[PDB]
Amino acid sequence: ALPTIPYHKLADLRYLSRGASGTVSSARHADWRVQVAVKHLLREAEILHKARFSYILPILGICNLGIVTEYMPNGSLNELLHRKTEYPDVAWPLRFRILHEIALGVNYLHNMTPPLLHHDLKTQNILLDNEFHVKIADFGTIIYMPPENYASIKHDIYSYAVITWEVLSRKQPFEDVTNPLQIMYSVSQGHRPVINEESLPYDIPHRARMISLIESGWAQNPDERPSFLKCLIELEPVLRTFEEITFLEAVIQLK
Amino acid sequence: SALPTIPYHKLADLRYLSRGASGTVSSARHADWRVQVAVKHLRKDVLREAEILHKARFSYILPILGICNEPEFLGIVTEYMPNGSLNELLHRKTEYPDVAWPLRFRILHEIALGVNYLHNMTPPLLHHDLKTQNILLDNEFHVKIADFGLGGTIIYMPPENYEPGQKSRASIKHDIYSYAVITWEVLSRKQPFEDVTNPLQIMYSVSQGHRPVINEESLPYDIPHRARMISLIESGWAQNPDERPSFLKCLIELEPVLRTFEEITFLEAVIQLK
Ligand SMILES: CS(=O)(=O)c1cccc(Nc2nccc(-c3sc(N4CCOCC4)nc3-c3cccc(NS(=O)(=O)c4c(F)cccc4F)c3)n2)c1
Ligand SMILES: CS(=O)(=O)c1cccc(Nc2nccc(-c3sc(N4CCOCC4)nc3-c3cccc(NS(=O)(=O)c4c(F)cccc4F)c3)n2)c1
Repeated sequence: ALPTIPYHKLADLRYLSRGASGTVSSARHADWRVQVAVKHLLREAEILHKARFSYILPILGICNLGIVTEYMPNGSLNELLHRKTEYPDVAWPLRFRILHEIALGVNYLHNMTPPLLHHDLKTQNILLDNEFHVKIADFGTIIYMPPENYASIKHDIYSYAVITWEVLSRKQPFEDVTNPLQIMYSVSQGHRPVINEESLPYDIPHRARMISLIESGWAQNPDERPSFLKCLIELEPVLRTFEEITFLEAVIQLK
Repeated sequence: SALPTIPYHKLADLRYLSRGASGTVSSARHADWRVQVAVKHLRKDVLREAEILHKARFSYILPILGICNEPEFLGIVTEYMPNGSLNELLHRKTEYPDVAWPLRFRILHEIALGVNYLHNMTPPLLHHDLKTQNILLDNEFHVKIADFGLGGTIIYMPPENYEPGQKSRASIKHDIYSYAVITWEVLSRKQPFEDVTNPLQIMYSVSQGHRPVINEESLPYDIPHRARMISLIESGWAQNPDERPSFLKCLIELEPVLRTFEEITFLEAVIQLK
């Protein structure tokens, strides 16, 4: 049973971001005494109360039309990666925890009955909680879209491989390509964000393995791309090489 | 709004945590989800209780991840809280010599935010067994309330519940009494009614009017906002249920005390435990 929130309970309302999916605004719940987020514009809402896991954005209720969720104080992964002035240093332990937690969230979705596929994964909708843990949300840009999409369980892995490339480089994929149709043409032809020392330096922990994960993930042939299970099996040994305190020290470095 | 069914064999690396009245608690890993979980080993009565608790969608309430519906055993699968309970933080002074005031106040504010949410549900969800053993701590030491009262300690029980019935079990002012004892225990790192040898003796002292010692040895003068804290404690552990405040009035009181602490001080407090 999904609770019903009356619009008058959502005080201090302030727009966060717009979008085709709906307009998103922050607000403070008068009775709960916490910040929430509301998305203006019912059957799919219950389908998203079934999508309940540690790395999926938690839905708190329904406005009778808006969807109330938790407020992610640290915005999106896009901001963290590309606001190099606010964040000049983003340590590897945290970048690897983000990548691990994205794969966990997507894997849970794919493991539902029926398998729920996101099909719109992008750094913009990889949200960050107060401790910089990932919450997947938002079930214009094409840099994350597989070429065959210009209905497939191999869509999200393509998006994931691009996001991984971006997390590890802090570069905008197809940086020098202004026209999105020119990106779409280079991708249809099997060209991908560049892998070299300028984009992906040698100082990256487990560099070779990450490269092979990225390259297999963004493969032209959908069937040659891994499942999130194979991809999580590859990631588990990498994450084990980081001591718990290094993630905490990585976050404190951002504050 | 569906609660998934988890096949017991999908749970790898099972390891015993604690045996309690409610059942046995173990830490496992879901082979499909690739995450550690906690499984509480305890049919139609249980699936209804699980859905009642499944309604609680709040940051400071322990999330239920699924039910283990085996013909042999019946289990509840929740998120695994890696830092155990508030009790271990408070009393394992060897493992945790220093527990900074910002973390202590963050814990109390989240306990109060958790309970208030439950009391605000329709119909209200009353805990009625709040104790420091069932306030669990996540990886970043944020609170998750667990072990709802559908051989344990009496030290958080209001005197009027001692001989229970219709009024005591439907009482709103039970949870706030337990909160005042937790608050007192949090600021002191002292076992309430430590000196008293018998839990039965504790029961007499309380029913008469005695409470754990609000002095200098227990509560130092260095305690931030010592005044408003001692006020709140005393008000919440009042003999007259009517004289106890709501969790909302308790939050309103707490909020400015929390604004006093800079964000980074909570992070520093955690690095200090770890
Ligand atoms: C400027 S920003 O928008 O990046 C930003 C800055 C600072 C803070 C936040 N905080 C925040 N907190 C909670 C949610 C959100 C956002 S941001 C966003 N934007 C989306 C597009 O890119 C810009 C960010 N979409 C949401 C959002 C809000 C509610 C629901 C959903 N997605 S969903 O509809 O699929 C959904 C449910 F309805 C229910 C349960 C889970 C679930 F995923 C998203 N942002 C934000
Ligand atoms: C030694 S310890 O048990 O304190 C310990 C040490 C290290 C780690 C953990 N981790 C952990 N993680 C999650 C839950 C739990 C515990 S500890 C505990 N103990 C009982 C109290 O005494 C201490 C140990 N009870 C639980 C517990 C497990 C599942 C459910 C519940 N509560 S509930 O059944 O009321 C329930 C639901 F069924 C569904 C949703 C919410 C909900 F609360 C509790 N422990 C633990």
